[PDB]
Amino acid sequence: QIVLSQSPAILSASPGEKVTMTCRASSSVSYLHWYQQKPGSSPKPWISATSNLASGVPARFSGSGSGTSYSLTISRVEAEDAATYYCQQWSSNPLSFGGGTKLELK
Amino acid sequence: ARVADTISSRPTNSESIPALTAAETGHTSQVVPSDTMQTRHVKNYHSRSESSIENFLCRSACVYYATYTNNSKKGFAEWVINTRQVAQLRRKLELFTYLRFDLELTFVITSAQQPSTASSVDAPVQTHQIMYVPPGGPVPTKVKDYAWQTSTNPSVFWTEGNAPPRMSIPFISIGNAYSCFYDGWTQFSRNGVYGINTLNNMGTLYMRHVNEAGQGPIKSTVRIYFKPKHVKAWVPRPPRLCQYEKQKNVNFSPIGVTTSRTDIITT
Amino acid sequence: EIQLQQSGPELVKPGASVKVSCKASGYSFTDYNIYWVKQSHGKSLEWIGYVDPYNGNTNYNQKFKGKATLTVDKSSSTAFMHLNSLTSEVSTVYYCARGGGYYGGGYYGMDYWGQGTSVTVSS
Amino acid sequence: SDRVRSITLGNSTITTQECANVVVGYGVWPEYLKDNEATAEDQPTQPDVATCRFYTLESVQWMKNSAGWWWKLPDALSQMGLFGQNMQYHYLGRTGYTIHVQCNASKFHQGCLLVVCVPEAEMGCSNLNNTPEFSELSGGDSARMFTDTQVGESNAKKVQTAVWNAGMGVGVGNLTIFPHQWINLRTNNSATLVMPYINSVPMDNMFRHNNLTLMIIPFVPLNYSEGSSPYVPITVTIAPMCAEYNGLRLAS
Amino acid sequence: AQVSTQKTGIHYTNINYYKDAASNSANRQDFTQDPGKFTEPVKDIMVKTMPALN
Amino acid sequence: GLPVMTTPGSTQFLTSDDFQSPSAMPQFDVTPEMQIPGRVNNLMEIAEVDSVVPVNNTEDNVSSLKAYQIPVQSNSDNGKQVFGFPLQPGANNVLNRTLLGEILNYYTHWSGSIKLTFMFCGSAMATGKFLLAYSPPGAGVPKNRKDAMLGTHVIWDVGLQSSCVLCVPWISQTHYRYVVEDEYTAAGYVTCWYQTNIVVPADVQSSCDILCFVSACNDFSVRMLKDTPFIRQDTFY
Ligand SMILES: CCCCCCCCCCCCCCCC(=O)O
Repeated sequence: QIVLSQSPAILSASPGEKVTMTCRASSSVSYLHWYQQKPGSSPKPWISATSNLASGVPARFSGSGSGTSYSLTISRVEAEDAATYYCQQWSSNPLSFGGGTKLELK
Repeated sequence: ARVADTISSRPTNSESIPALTAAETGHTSQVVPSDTMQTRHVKNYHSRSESSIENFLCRSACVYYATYTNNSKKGFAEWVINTRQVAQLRRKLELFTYLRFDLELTFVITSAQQPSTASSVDAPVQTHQIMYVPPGGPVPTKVKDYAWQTSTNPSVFWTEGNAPPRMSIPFISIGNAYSCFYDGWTQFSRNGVYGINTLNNMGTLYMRHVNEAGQGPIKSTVRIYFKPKHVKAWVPRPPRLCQYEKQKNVNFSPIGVTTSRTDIITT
Repeated sequence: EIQLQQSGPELVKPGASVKVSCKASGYSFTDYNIYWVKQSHGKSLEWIGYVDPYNGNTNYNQKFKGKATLTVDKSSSTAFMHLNSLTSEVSTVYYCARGGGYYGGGYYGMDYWGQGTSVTVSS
Repeated sequence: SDRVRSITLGNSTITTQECANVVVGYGVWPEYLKDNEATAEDQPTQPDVATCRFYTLESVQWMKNSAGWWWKLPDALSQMGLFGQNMQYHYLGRTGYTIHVQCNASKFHQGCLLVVCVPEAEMGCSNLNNTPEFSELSGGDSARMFTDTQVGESNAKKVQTAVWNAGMGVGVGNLTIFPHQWINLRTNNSATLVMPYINSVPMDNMFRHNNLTLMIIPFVPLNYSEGSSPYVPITVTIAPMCAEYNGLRLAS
Repeated sequence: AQVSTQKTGIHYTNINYYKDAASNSANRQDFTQDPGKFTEPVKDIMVKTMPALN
Repeated sequence: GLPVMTTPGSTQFLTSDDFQSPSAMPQFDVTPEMQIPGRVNNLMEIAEVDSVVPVNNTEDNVSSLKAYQIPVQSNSDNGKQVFGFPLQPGANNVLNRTLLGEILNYYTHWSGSIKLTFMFCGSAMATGKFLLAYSPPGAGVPKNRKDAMLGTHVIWDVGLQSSCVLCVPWISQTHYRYVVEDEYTAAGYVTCWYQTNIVVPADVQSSCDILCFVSACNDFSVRMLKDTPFIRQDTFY
């Protein structure tokens, strides 16, 4: 069984800097996707298969990593992403989810 | 190397089908035009001499040009030897993956006057020096240096107004063929440099004036021409479509496969 | 456009049952799986199971094995989910998403979600 | 008959009933290193049954709007059995391969695939200044996939995966100069390639240098009418041939 | 000294003066062809008049 | 003191000569040769392999894989055309960037016959027939199946064997033709027409595709090497 240990619990940043948000798994997984949920709306498909940015996603977002350590990185924090971010795996083990790190502007 | 000639043919009606093949097998068909129509006999005296690999590659081509000023401190040129800064020669060598050839090197050195302020400037003929440093030797720092003693490195001295200098270089390599591509890194941890820059270690070419600055500055320029001899080539490779951007990698920007027309039947 | 549309929110009693819907339109219905997740009011997301509309092979989580049943109707391109033994902690919202075929072909992930029906348990 | 084959290596067997012929490299079968061309002067090891067998990679799904896949060849078998352990304890090694891509569908489906095996496929970055990261050039038994659109250049380190340029800046229809076969679902079921060892040195390190790349790209997309089975997978099996290693040391 | 063919639609002589084999002239007359390794890289050979998949 | 006399043409630098010159590294020991697979001896071997032809440019399919597919479907009118393009393997933008066309842009003259292989990438229950014609110049382009049947045509039946080869012969007044677009040495037109329909069963899609390969025959040759027009540069890299 795969447990996704998404870290930290909560993140905060002043507008116009660089942040990094990580997820580590119990073993190797085949795929990894990230979603964004503004509170009061359905989760939207953001960065998928660890690198590919979705449709309409601004180019200040990035994701990298392999093995058992993954990460997501916003280059310059704009003001329209005060939401929470979940993480999903797609291995032969059934399914899992991360835990939803929240990002609010300081 | 005469091409094959055409034999005559007759009207047929049989179970032999030379036209219907199967292209899934990865095998291009070998049908001649005398199999699908009626042809006459004709002797081809045509030849394939112009298309051989020695006749295709053994032509001189400019690789670089650098400048250096007489009336200056550290006015002298250097060049790390590679064949990837011009676009015409780089595309001709990259039709193959591994190459092996002897070189023939030729320089063309010019000069020009510079705006001094003295009265009645009249300088004698100029003499130049081109020095080749293998990787690991000493390198010059200024024009009046100890490193120009050339006790073991080869050097060429040339006076203006004569024929261009020329010499030949054998197949210098660590391996067995000049690899024009490399899918690999330089460190065992797979970090850092990636590509053909890990294999390129060939040396540096230094140039300088020999005469001192008399009464007026002189700015010279030296062009470098490469010419392969005794060429062997392995593993052909499709030609480059997009334009080149950098020297140490194969980075590009996407473009269409051809330029377009208006409709599928438009001739 | 590819759109997934669900039903309206209801309320039930403890020990009751409720059937939610997810009508899919804009594409060919039998080509992709349909995943069902739930979002609690304070917690993270959890996976219930999926269904293949071509043959009806339903797969389930180990927690929701007897308390949920998924079915499908190919003639109208809707997917149903029947919830057994509604309890106290399910003041949540239920989503439907379109997938690819589960680990043979999840490279786009879950790429089209719904609105989500929010069910409550009260007297 | 012609359409039936059987390939036996080690303790594995591959049977096919609809197939084309076998494409053999550049006309040459794989073979051990001669005593005229060797440079390392201590004795190699040749397991010859333990490593020369058929290893099956992970399957992928052929969707309708798909673009292609690629694998880097002496890296996909880096954690596969006793081929992956000899790659760690040894410093050198040369190998030829036998690749067998297999994809079946009914007489009511359409499609076409191109199965090339390119040597020295140096790929280009998305940003013009940098070079791509290692984790996006290859992956252990996982397919890295092309795209039908162009990767945005503001990303940090990515591989340019515009499919019509094949990631190397070349016309993708010209890729048939390499040894290749076609899987056509009208007439074919599988494709087989036998590749020798192609390199400019007689032996090479197997972790820092990936000297082959297997590309599978659909020229004619998958199509079917409503009522046919929509899940069509693709499976790649690779078997090393005449492998030998040299220079034993620590694990890494 | 050796005499040779002098490509035409007549002979010529040539002596080598230097001690190194990398300082000779270009070859220019090495006509050899074998396209059977690029066009037909096939294990079981196929006849032109026979059907391919039979 | 042997008396000589220096003729014109001395102390010059022609970029296509071959003279012996003194070696800069005397008594150098090169590495021994090795048997690498796949040696090229002659550039005409590269231009004799097949390459997919982008017959379907159409202003928005060039940045896609739609350029290589020819749309064929189950129509209802007879004698409908499928494609058509003039035979200029170095100037016309259909055969320009193929593997035969990219080597032809390094030379000035060409001669010989040209193969054209087709491949039906449709279903296994779709049957049809096509007419692959070729018309030498002097008239215009054929606009009906009636006018195109008078040329050099091959009627292709789609069955188990899924490929046909139309071999365009060498009919010319001169021994060679120019690679560039010259009206004096035009070569003709290549068309393709529906003979019978694409008949298909129920629950099978009616729209199919066709790929097209091009190569050269065993009597192809080139002459008078030049530069290529597909390369630009502003400064050094
Ligand atoms: C005055 C003496 C000058 C001698 C200069 C020697 C130059 C060495 C030849 C360089 C060969 C480079 C071949 C291409 C390399 C590659 O393709 O990676």
